[PDB]
Amino acid sequence: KNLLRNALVSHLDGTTPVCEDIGRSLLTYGRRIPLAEWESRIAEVDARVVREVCSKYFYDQCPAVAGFGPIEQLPDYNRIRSGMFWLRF
Amino acid sequence: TNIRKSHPLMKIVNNAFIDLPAPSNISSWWNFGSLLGICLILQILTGLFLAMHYTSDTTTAFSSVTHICRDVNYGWIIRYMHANGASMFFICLYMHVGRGLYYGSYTFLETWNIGVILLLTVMATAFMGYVLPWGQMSFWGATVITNLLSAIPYIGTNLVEWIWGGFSVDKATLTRFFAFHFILPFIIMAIAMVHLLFLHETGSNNPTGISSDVDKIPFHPYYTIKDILGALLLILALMLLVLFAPDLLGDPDNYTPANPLNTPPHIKPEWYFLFAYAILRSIPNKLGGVLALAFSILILALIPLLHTSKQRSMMFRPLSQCLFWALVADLLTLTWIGGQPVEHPYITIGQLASVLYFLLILVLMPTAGTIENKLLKW
Amino acid sequence: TNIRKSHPLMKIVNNAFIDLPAPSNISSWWNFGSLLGICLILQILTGLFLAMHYTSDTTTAFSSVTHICRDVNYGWIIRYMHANGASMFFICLYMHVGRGLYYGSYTFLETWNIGVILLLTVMATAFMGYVLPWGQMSFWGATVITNLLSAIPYIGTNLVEWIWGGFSVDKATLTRFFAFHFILPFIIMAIAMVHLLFLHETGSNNPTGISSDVDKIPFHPYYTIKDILGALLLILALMLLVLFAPDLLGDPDNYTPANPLNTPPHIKPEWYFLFAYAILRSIPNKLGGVLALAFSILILALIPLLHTSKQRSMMFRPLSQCLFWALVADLLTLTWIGGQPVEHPYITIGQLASVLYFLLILVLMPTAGTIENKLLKW
Amino acid sequence: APTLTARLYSLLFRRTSTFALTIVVGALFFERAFDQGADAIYEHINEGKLWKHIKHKYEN
Amino acid sequence: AEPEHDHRKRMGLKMLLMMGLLLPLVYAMKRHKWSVLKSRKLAYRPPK
Amino acid sequence: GRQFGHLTRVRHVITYSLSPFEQRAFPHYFSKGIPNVLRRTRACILRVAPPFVAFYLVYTWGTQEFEKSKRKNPA
Amino acid sequence: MLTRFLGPRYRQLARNWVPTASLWGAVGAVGLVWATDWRLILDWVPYINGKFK
Amino acid sequence: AAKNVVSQFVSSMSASADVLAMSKIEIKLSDIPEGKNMAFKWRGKPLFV
Amino acid sequence: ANAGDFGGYYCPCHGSHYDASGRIRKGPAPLNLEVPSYEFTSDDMVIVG
Ligand code: HEC
Ligand code: HEC
Ligand code: HEC
Ligand code: HEC
Ligand SMILES: C/C=C(C)/C=C/C=C/[C@H](OC)[C@@H](C)[C@@H](OC)[C@@H](C)CCc1oc2c(O)c(OC)cc(OC)c2c(=O)c1C
Ligand SMILES: C/C=C(C)/C=C/C=C/[C@H](OC)[C@@H](C)[C@@H](OC)[C@@H](C)CCc1oc2c(O)c(OC)cc(OC)c2c(=O)c1C
Ligand SMILES: COC1=C(OC)C(=O)C(C/C=C(\C)CCC=C(C)C)=C(C)C1=O
Ligand SMILES: COC1=C(OC)C(=O)C(C/C=C(\C)CCC=C(C)C)=C(C)C1=O
Ligand code: FES
Repeated sequence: KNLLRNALVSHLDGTTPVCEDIGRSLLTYGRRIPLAEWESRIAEVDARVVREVCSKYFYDQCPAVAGFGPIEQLPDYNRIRSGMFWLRF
Repeated sequence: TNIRKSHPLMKIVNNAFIDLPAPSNISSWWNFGSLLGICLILQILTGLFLAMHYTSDTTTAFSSVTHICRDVNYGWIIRYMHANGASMFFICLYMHVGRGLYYGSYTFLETWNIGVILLLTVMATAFMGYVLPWGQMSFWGATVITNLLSAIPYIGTNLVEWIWGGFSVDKATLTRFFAFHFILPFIIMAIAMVHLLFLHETGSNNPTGISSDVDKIPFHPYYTIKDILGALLLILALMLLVLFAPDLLGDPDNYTPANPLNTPPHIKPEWYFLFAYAILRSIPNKLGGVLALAFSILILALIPLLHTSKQRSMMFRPLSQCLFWALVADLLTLTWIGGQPVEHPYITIGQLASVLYFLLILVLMPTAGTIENKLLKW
Repeated sequence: TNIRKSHPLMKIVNNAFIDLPAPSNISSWWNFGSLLGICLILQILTGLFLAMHYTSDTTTAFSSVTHICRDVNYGWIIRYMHANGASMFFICLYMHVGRGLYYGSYTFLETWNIGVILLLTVMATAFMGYVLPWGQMSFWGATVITNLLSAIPYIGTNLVEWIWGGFSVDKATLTRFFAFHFILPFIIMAIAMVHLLFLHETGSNNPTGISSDVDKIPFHPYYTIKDILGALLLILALMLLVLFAPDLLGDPDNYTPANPLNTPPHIKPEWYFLFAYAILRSIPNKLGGVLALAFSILILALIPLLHTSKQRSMMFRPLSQCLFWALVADLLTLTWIGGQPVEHPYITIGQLASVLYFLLILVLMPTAGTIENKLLKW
Repeated sequence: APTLTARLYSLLFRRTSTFALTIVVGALFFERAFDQGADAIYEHINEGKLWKHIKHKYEN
Repeated sequence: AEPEHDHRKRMGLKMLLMMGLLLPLVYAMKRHKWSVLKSRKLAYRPPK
Repeated sequence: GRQFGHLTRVRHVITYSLSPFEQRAFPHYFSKGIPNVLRRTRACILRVAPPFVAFYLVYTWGTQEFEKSKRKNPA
Repeated sequence: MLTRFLGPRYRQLARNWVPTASLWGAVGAVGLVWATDWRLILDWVPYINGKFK
Repeated sequence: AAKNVVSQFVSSMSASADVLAMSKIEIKLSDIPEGKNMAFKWRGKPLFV
Repeated sequence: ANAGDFGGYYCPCHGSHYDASGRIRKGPAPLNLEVPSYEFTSDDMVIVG
């Protein structure tokens, strides 16, 4: 949470990143979402939310995988798929 | 840092069964290795539960085996699982050797040579096992096969009487054959590990006989799942035999108790000895017949020295493919002759098949490999 | 580039027996590990040659053992080598455990924990072995020790009858005990290898309990030759017993055939069970007595959690030295009581010795270690 | 999201413990239903014949 | 000769029916995993 | 998995050794050997012996007490 | 002495693993009951009835 | 299938058809004098009259 | 028979003292000795089981 407040605020620092954010946000959200709203959205996140929201996207889902270079030891896809759940849980 | 990768015991399991680089490539003919392991532990497990009720005395040995089959809760499945698993052990052995012969896998000298020891050890184990229920085939089986040693000049007689316990097959013979038959599968199990140890040094061969490092896949999950399927087919093949035809592959004569005064008219080996039996009796000489028998299995150790071909596998070698199948069909011929009495057509064609067995491996297959080299301008 | 160093089989031998870095330092108390191996193969070899002539039926089992001792060429040495080797196996076990306890070798958790399994397995093996000749001690030995399971609530009775083969010790009991007693030494042998595998990970401890990497010597020729000498002392100790006093460590009552109607007046364990026997019967309760017996050997697995001392070895720990010897002498006391009848002075002093056994390990030795820490300003 | 393999996965298969629980509960009710069926097939293909069908001839 | 006769044929029918479930099911399990390899596509893209 | 050349770090230590064929197996075997065993015995007797005499006393008393108890006198 | 593992994070970590450890017990209980044909418990189960009446 | 082979194998160690259901024993009462325990065999395990 | 300190029975295995009722009094054993099903046919014979 703290890392994200620090990233958000440290990013919106200069005319250029703020101008980008005005421009981009009006294309994507249709508003500017003010800094105090993000903080409200960040503050709501606790451990239960992280467990819920990560499970939703990560747990037992098929990854897309891209490999370039000396990749003989890159695990087989079945074994990457198997890394997406836990037998203990 | 993985628990699977660095724990001193799991290390061994991981580098054999999980992370082991295996060819993308290996067919159903590669299933027989794991199937031999399944066969080994099946025979160990049933054999243990049979040993819990078997008595190794001549007066009582037949009675204990039938006590198993009638009185012991589910003693019948255990007994006939054991009996048909021994035959399953031989079907898998022969497939496994033939695969090795075809695909040039014998070029792994140590793996192959240990394999030859494994064949001889499992043959000697299963001979002993058949002696145990003390039927008619048990007794004369014990008589003939022990007497093969009597062909060693000067000391052979002393040797046969040394393993017998006296001048004839007796009380002493059966009690030690139980002891020898108990331990030898565990010795086999230890040699199976050394077999695997020498193999892992190179990894597997494949259908093409071309090096497959360019395209290895992890043993798990691919060959773990292909092995499970293959084992489930082995269970079908076994459980068809015990549950629908328990005595198809055995002899009815082993259901009469042993009798030292009468050898039966019809006597043949267990099906899986019939080719070697046919070879030995094709020679009307004592020393030559047993020397041919020894040579019929010990020949496999010469096969690497006789590989002439510039290719490893028989996949791209049609002349060799033909002569391989002539070898299988000739072996099928020899097991047919083994099944028949020593009378007119059978004596000659069995003699010719014996000659062809040795001529194919020694002369005809090495020459085929040279011709095939010359045809590819090699 | 050495053949000894790179050959996949000799590799294993070299890294265990030849080039293995070992402390400059380790005394005669380190000889017992190899001696246990010698004991294991001695028992395997004699046990095999006894199995060649032994029959596992109740009618004939006593007769076969005496057939070995009278009729079988040199059957008597084999039988009593086996008998006294089993006692040799126990002398070496107890020395080996005590060495480990004294020198803090239990801090190798896996090596030690496997060692505890090895103790329990060799105890169960030797119980089975004693059942086999079907003397009076064989039968009631089989009765009492199997019945320990009947103390497990709800299912204990079903379990005892499950391993018996029926409502009493019988035909079924002896045939399976031969089978269980045959295989278990090979299972032991396999666990002895895993024991060694976990050990080689750290190498050996030494008398000082201080790390010895600063002064390692090659296993060969130093500990190859020290092991040979040690084995030649083991042969003396064994061959003194078989050739001058074959029955000193056994029971005369096992020379009368088994009799289900009469338990003898005098009955005691084999000498090497006497301490644990003394512990169980010091408690006038069924469940508590067997729980104490289990706890008397399973306690060794708690010893690592109770090590308070800032030093590994007892060499520089005089309070602990005293209390170690109190433990040995108390164990010597418990084997004396085990030998005596359940009557006036013996009941109480055996109860007090039982309490002292558990108080020494649980309370008194951990407290000694703390005091010793405080005295060195640690 | 109406579909039944989906709700099977959502409620029972997603977690490995629930997956194991649904297998063991599944194995109990299979053993009954299969042994019920396979005996009833074997008994029907051997219409009289067995001592279960002979039973009533020799009395109570 | 064979008092087990009726019991072995009962277990046989169970064996055949079980195997008629398990053989296609384990086959599908093995095919499902081998999917990734059996449908894989290779391209060779050397320089210049 | 431990090998010479990989064990630990040691600096500044010289070791002088002689060949087995240059030297005696039993250099001064009784002259130095006996004084040593006595020294080793003295070092450990107070730690090893007193539990075993404590066994010995309880042994001697226990056997005696059991013997005497299975006799009567005035009855 | 085990005081390393006592604090707010380990309290949360235990709480997370509780439904799982409960379900693994529920797996094992039924599995023991099924393997042994535990007569005491299976008499309750309304369709699994090998004993008549 | 695992349940079945494992149970069948487990069942082979337990009491066979060879040993089930044992019978009564008749003992004459006046054959023992007043103050003695007499050691008979019944069901394989000793009976004390 | 006729051993131990309550005039009945002594088991020499771990020091069980039974009386002439068959009841456990001293030592480890949890329960009194197994009373069988029996009857007297009149007063000459006893049949047990
Ligand atoms: C006389 C030859 C021979 C005999 C008999 C033999 N092996 Fe092999 N085995 C080989 C060879 C050669 C290979 C290597 C095959 C390859 O890579 O193509 C091998 C491979 C295997 C494999 C792994 C790969 C595979 O082919 O499935 C296993 C497992 C196996 N052996 C175990 C056994 C067991 C168990 C026995 C019976 C005790 C046995 N073998 C009998 C020669 C044999
Ligand atoms: C733990 C001991 C044990 C082990 C291990 C063992 N068996 Fe046996 N085997 C027996 C006993 C006992 C019998 C006698 C009962 C019988 O005839 O089926 C026997 C019987 C046999 C028979 C005769 C079958 C018959 O009844 O016609 C053969 C053949 C056989 N064994 C081969 C094998 C093979 C092959 C192996 C694996 C290398 C093996 N056994 C493992 C104890 C063992
Ligand atoms: C309950 C403890 C325990 C038992 C029982 C035990 N071990 Fe060990 N063993 C150890 C420990 C701990 C070591 C390490 C000793 C050290 O380095 O000081 C060890 C060391 C050894 C060694 C090599 C070094 C040495 O001490 O000589 C061998 C060999 C050995 N064990 C084999 C065996 C055999 C064989 C058995 C009997 C089957 C066995 N052990 C029983 C715990 C035990
Ligand atoms: C190959 C089978 C075999 C092996 C291995 C074996 N034994 Fe035995 N053992 C026997 C037989 C048979 C007897 C019965 C003959 C006899 O009483 O001496 C026996 C007897 C015994 C006896 C009773 C000795 C007596 O006569 O009073 C003991 C104790 C014993 N074994 C312990 C061991 C121990 C400890 C081991 C090693 C862990 C072992 N045995 C290895 C087969 C074996
Ligand atoms: C302690 C000493 C031991 C264990 C010595 C072991 C020697 C073992 C051998 O080598 C491993 C051996 C089994 C192997 O020969 C190569 C076989 C293929 C031999 C095949 C074989 O079977 C027969 C058989 O089964 C019979 O009974 C039904 C009767 C037989 O005559 C009529 C024979 C027979 O004439 C032959 C050649
Ligand atoms: C298939 C089932 C099996 C193999 C079960 C095996 C259990 C094995 C045990 O654990 C390994 C066991 C051997 C071990 O207990 C910890 C011993 C130290 C027990 C010591 C022991 O000996 C006795 C004995 O020898 C006797 O005869 C002469 C008679 C006995 O009563 C009078 C005893 C006895 O009362 C005890 C406690
Ligand atoms: C590199 O090729 C390999 C295979 O691929 C075809 C296998 O399938 C197996 C599996 C073998 C088993 C289960 C038998 C184990 C034998 C004993 C005595 C425990 C092994 C080891 C192997 O090395
Ligand atoms: C690092 O310490 C070691 C010793 O130094 C005290 C030994 O002396 C031995 C020698 C042990 C032998 C001969 C027994 C082998 C057992 C079996 C089952 C084959 C080993 C292995 C060891 O690791
Ligand atoms: S068996 Fe009677 S006192 Fe233990």
